Order: sequence, then structure tokens, then C-alpha cells
Amino acid sequence: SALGKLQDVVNQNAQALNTLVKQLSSNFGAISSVLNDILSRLDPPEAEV
Amino acid sequence: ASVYAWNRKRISNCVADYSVLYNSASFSTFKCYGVSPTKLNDLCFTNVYA
Amino acid sequence: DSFVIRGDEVRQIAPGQTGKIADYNYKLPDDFTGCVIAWNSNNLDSKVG
Repeated sequence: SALGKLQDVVNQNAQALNTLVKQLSSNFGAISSVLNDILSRLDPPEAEV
Repeated sequence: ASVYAWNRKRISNCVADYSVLYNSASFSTFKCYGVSPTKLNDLCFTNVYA
Repeated sequence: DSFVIRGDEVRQIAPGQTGKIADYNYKLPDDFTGCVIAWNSNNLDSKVG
């Protein structure tokens, strides 16, 4: 734990990237989190929503 | 069947042409909710129930 | 735009609708602005034969 300050900065940046990548898996109230599924399943009036 | 004892039929291991369902004018109501009617020929499904 | 349709087909003269005359006869855009006017014409546009 001598070099904890640099490892702390690296871990914080990597964790922020991992959270940002993980946020794509959430649908945020939509039917699916995948854009291709929505574009292949729905007409543009509801796919727009 | 009656609505209290509605009949559930499993559909599996088949290729389905839904285009004959949209283009037929015999149905007064043809309303889809989680999928577009015209995209049904482009997708693959399982657990299909009538 | 003037035309004659059925009584039950007046719901299909709207943006974003799935229907028969909507797809193959008269289509409205999703961003349509304006008004649809419909009135019964059984007295004029019908014949006994």
C-alpha cells in the first residue's frame, strides 16, 4: 500500500469507465436496452419514443 | 372456447408467414403491441402461444 | 385532399396508423399538421342498387 495514491487514481478512472459501459445495459424504462432490437421490432412512431 | 376457459395452443418448430395475416381484410382488429405488424416476417420467436 | 371512405376507416386517416387505406391508398406523415374533416354522406354517395 505504499503506492496507493496512484493506484487510487487508476482505480477511480477504470471504475468510472466501467460504470459508463455498464449504463448501456439499462433500458431506462424502454422495452429493451438494445437499439437494434427496437429498430427491428417497432415502427418509427413508437420506436422514436 | 369460451372466454372463461380460453384455449391456449403452443406454436413451435415452424416457419410462420405473418404477411397473410396483415394483408387479409377479414380481421376487424389486427393490433400488435410489443412488435410492429410488418416486422413479424423478419424476426425469430419461441414460446408462441395462441 | 378530398376522398370518400368507409365509416370505420376514418380512424386510419391519422399519423402513425396501421391500416389498409393508410398503407395502400392515403398515407399521412408522422409530423403532419392540419385537420381531418369527416362527415356522413349516406344520403348522397349511396344507391339502393
